[PDB]
Amino acid sequence: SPEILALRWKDTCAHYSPHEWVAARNVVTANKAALADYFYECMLADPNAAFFLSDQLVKTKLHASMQDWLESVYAAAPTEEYERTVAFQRKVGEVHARIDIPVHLVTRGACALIRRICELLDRDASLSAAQAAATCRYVADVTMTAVEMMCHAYS
Amino acid sequence: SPEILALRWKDTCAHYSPHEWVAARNVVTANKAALADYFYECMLADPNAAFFLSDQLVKTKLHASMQDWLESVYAAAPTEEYERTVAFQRKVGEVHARIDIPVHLVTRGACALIRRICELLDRDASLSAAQAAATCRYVADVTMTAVEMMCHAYS
Ligand code: HEM
Ligand code: HEM
Ligand SMILES: [C-]#N
Ligand SMILES: [C-]#N
Repeated sequence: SPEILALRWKDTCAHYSPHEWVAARNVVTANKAALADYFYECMLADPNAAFFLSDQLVKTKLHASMQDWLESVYAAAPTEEYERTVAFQRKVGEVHARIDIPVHLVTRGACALIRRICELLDRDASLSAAQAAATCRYVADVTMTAVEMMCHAYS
Repeated sequence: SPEILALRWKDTCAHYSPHEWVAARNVVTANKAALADYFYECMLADPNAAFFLSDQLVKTKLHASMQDWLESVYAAAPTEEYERTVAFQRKVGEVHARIDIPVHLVTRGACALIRRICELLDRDASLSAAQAAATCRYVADVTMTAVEMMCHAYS
């Protein structure tokens, strides 16, 4: 049930302060196109992943949907839209399961996004050392939570 | 093939310097029992996960195997034992797939370990701010890589 899954999201985010939620959301919104670019560079360059993707599908649909996915993940806690976000993650998971996207590639995708966001946070001059470190831990937690809910469809 | 998967591990780690490999491996070896404790606290407390675990199995087998798993992951790059590590990850994945461990719980497990290791690195006074930040990015990369190879069994 989405109401149950919303608690898991809420609890995970409640480990951090709104300052981490905002620092993460700002770096993601300012770089969402560049994050989509990096995601599809990594996937299209591997033939095992490129097997499931066309250049047309990524150009006209997925590049934009990835940006929307990122905005949704980092908006959930600040806008208190937990139930709606987990419901969306659930449906995204159902799409991947239906067409047999290997789960190991989804985890690699999450890994690539966590890496690039945390690299961008390290460069963010507006944040202190402790602020950035807290934000990077939150990025890993919230991205992994999103991907966990995407992976419910595989069981 | 493990030789192919070893390249993926090598490439992922080659993004960082030996200083990140060593800082990560030291915090993990010094806290491996405490990391196992946190892992099994999180799993045994959730009834959906506790469904697949007995207190006896964790006490007498898995608590020790989790410590061994952690040591293996953070030894691979420093000891250049890439092929052996990926081969071990592959077999660990086969165990979980055989007994239908939900993949979403494995990702949650990886998330819990990444969080606690990065929290311990933040507290490590022997590291500078940039050193810790680089090490935390490596922890997320290498843990996620290990879990990716565990998840090959699910496809
Ligand atoms: C964490 C990683 C991923 C995220 C966040 C993600 C995100 C999404 C989203 C939001 C959609 C919905 C698009 C639409 O149907 O409206 C989607 C669909 C899709 N994804 Fe992913 N995805 C991920 C991993 C992957 C991987 C690894 C592959 C393949 C190698 C893949 C291939 C696809 C395909 C083929 C569709 C269906 C597009 C269409 O036919 O509608 N995705 N993904
Ligand atoms: C990233 C997460 C995980 C890691 C690193 C991990 C590690 C391992 C390792 C190294 C083994 C081999 C033990 C042995 O057979 O020699 C194992 C087996 C096993 N794991 Fe996990 N595991 C993870 C996730 C999970 C989850 C989420 C569950 C269940 C909720 C689970 C339940 C089991 C069970 C039941 C066995 C078989 C024990 C026995 O019958 O031999 N594991 N795991
Ligand atoms: C999904 N790209
Ligand atoms: C596997 N505990």
